[PDB]
Amino acid sequence: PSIKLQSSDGEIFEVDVEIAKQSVTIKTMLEPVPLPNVNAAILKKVIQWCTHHKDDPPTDDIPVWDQEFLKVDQGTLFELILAANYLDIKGLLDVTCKTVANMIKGKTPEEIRKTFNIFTEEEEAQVRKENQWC
Amino acid sequence: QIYYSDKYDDEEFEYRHVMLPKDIAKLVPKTHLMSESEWRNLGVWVHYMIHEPEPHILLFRRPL
Amino acid sequence: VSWDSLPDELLLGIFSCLCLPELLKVSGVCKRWYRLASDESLWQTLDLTGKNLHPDVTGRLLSQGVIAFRCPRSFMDQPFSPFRVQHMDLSNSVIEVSTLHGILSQCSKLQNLSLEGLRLSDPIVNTLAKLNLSGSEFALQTLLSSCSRLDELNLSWCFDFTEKHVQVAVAHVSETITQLNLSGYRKNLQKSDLSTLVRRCPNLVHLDLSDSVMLKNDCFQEFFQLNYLQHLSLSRCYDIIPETLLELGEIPTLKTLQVFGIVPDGTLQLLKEALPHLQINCSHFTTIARPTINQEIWGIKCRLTLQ
Amino acid sequence: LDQIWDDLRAGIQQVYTRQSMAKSRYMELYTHVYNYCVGLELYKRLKEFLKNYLTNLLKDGEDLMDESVLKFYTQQWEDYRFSSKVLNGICAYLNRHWVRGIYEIYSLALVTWRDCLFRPLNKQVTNAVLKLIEKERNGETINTRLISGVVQS
Amino acid sequence: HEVVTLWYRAPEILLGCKYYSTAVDIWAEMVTRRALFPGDSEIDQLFRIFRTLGVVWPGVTSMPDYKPSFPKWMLHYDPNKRISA
Repeated sequence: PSIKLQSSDGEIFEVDVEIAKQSVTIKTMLEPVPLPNVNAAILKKVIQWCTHHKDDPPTDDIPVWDQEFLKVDQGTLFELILAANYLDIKGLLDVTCKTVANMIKGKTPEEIRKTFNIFTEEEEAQVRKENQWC
Repeated sequence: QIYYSDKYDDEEFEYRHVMLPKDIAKLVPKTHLMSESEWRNLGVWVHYMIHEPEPHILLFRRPL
Repeated sequence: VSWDSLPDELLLGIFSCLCLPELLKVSGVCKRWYRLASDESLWQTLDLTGKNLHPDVTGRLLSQGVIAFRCPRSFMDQPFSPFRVQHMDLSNSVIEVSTLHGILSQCSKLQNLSLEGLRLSDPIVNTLAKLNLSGSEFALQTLLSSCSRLDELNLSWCFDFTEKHVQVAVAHVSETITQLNLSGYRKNLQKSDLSTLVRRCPNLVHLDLSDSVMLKNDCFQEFFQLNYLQHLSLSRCYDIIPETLLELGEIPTLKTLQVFGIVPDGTLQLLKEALPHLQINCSHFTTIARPTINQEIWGIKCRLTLQ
Repeated sequence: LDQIWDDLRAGIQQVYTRQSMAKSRYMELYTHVYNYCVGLELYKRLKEFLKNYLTNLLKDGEDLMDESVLKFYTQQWEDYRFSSKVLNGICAYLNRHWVRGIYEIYSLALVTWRDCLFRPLNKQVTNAVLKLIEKERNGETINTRLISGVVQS
Repeated sequence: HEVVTLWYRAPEILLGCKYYSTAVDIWAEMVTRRALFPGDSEIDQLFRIFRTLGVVWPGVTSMPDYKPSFPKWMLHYDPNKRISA
């Protein structure tokens, strides 16, 4: 059957039961509603990922497609992870968490802090002293 | 085969280096050291450890 | 694009897929990240073999919610709340006797630790008894009954065992023992002890009972009582019937061919004729109460492995 | 914001009463679920509200002893279970997700019903159920859901 | 790193440090002209030196063949402190 949903801006999108089976927060819905948190851009992005990734058994040990799929600016990734946490998804949440973990692998503290856009000179000496064991 | 070495040490302990044929080296595992009754195929106490860079070294222990 | 507005357990998802270099790297950015570094969920399995650190660092680590630990061949010599350590074995790293207060004195509950070849004093066993001990007798006797649920007890090559110390072997009260391995006291073990030891334990799936020299006539068939303890484990025997060892195992069920050892030439190859139904022994190696087996043993894979 | 709960409590309160409702209420409260996070002092307020509502409901349960208390008790229990199910299905994220009465909404409702049932009303409910059973066994038959509800409870 | 010679093996190679600078030149392969020289196996060659000649080596516990359970008993032991020819 065909199920429609209401976007925050006021758009209407078509969803299918098979395309939304992997979800749990909208599966209960399928079993139009206002969703201000999500927008049209993420709706098409999530729905296209679900269509191309729907049937599966129950580099970097991740699909090669995801490398070019997630190559977006930091702002969109912030919106994607916020939606994933709200939608309590598993497949998308694990992929983006792994991608973030790989991108924070072996990086200088100055570039990590600047990119993240977020305790120095009083405790840096102490933490350095008891972390040379590694 | 059995190898012999001088049982001399600076401290009160005593150790001797031993070697085994390459054919019997397959049985010896690098994970867990051998025991007293384990090493009976050679026909020659307990296997303490091995060498760091070398793959074949036996010392054995002697109790008072 | 502020990344500090997320909940802590979404951050735990990011931290669940990191190794020690980056994990200790990311600690020094902010107080929040500093606290989320040390959650019990992240530190589950931690394994450092031979990194020669002092026990203050590993005490800091036992203060950070770890559940499993496997560290052989390290150097910890120089000298808290009870902690949740179910899975921690040991291969003999050189460790100072005095500095066991910071390691073992805190925790005595749970599945407990497994030593081998470690020389230590009585009070440590006294706190432990509130479990391999390879390499006083009252503490050992108390610890034997301390863990009634545990069935596997291992001890071999004791350097302070007297003739009277072997008398407590039959005094061990345990009706649920499944596997055991005691040997090496050929000149100290009493042949009459095994007759009562067999009766005491209702069954014993594994029982080496090697290093027998006298080989008393009663012991030839006294041990063989039930069908749950059938085995042919024997080694380092001087006086024994050659090529006629099948008399002890009149009704064997499992495949056991642990008969290698000091035997005269010409009899090892002829021993196969005494057990045509069974196969020939291929390899001999003890696999009982092994601290580790090449690291996925007991389902503990160290995501925080240094290598 | 703590000031949102005092105005939004009516949405949960009207769930106990069976009538029509607006479809947007589900999303309205679901947004406030995570919008609350401050973000920890909610369990105590919910427990206090549930306890006071349950005491108020039990207060009007004395004038009925037999053939009338059974229907009333069954329908109030059904309403309470329906409200608990709605509450569990509408907010089940900021309860025990972070680290850890039981924190679960369904378990909290069950334990509150269990420790509130110890009041002397249990004896009168049991007496009514027994007398209904004997009356049924005398030869006549009547409806069964009245005590089936408390049995399933 | 690999050395075919036995009696004149580079000390850095035996210690597990593959990379070394002018270590061979600083370390008379056969001056005794007899059998008293320590000609032994890969580990026994270092064991003989340890037995013969017993802070001294800063940063010693950072090599593949630098174990912590070892016993206590122009030739320069320190690789960094080596004088060129």
